[PDB]
Amino acid sequence: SGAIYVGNYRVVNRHLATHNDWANLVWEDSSRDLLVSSTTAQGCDTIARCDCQTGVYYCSSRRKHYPVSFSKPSLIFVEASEYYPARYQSHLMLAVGHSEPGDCGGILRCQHGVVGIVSTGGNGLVGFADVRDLLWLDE
Ligand SMILES: NC(=O)[C@H]1CCCN(C(=O)[C@H]2CCc3snnc32)C1
Ligand SMILES: [Zn+2]
Repeated sequence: SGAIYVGNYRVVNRHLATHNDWANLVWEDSSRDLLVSSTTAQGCDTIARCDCQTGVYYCSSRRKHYPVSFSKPSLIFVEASEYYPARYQSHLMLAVGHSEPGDCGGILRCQHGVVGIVSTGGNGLVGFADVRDLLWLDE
């Protein structure tokens, strides 16, 4: 589990969104595994607006932040699970790292701010849904 809290927005994995998220919906995209809802309180996270391919992510199944190198946001094939049919997820970045079911929502960050959230795992790989192109999160 986990979210990004920027401005009056809450960014979560679409597959983990709650009823309150759906009832206060701003934007959602199943192909990216992202959903954004509105919040009453202002958040403290800032979004990175950069070209980094190195950063650090939080892994809840290890209680640890790991440094990683990650690929550029791309259209990647993700294996069928109980949340999605085998398919192509867009704006996804891959790294080598531990990610097990329960780790989605952990933040990936660089020196500029939040880059994205854990969206996939398995095989010693971790996939991150990028948010750096969502410029409207800053307004
Ligand atoms: N964004 C997605 O399509 C994810 C939906 C939630 C489930 N996804 C995963 O990657 C899960 C299922 C297989 C394993 S092993 N460690 N994590 C996972 C895929
Ligand atoms: Zn950066």
